[PDB]
Parts: sequence; structure tokens; C-alpha cells
Amino acid sequence: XISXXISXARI
Amino acid sequence: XISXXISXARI
Ligand SMILES: [Cl-]
Ligand SMILES: [Cl-]
Repeated sequence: XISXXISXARI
Repeated sequence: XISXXISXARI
């Protein structure tokens, strides 16, 4: 399916 | 940044 996206580590 | 998306494990 969906794996990940935007983690938050940078953004 | 971008982390992941669609892996290929299913799709
Ligand atoms: Cl990020
Ligand atoms: Cl997949």
C-alpha cells in the first residue's frame, strides 16, 4: 500500500 | 524529503 510519505525529520 | 511511496510488495 502506502509506505512513508513525509517523515518530519526535515519538514 | 520524500520517504517511501509505493514499495512494490503488493502493487
Ligand atoms: Cl521530512
Ligand atoms: Cl505496494
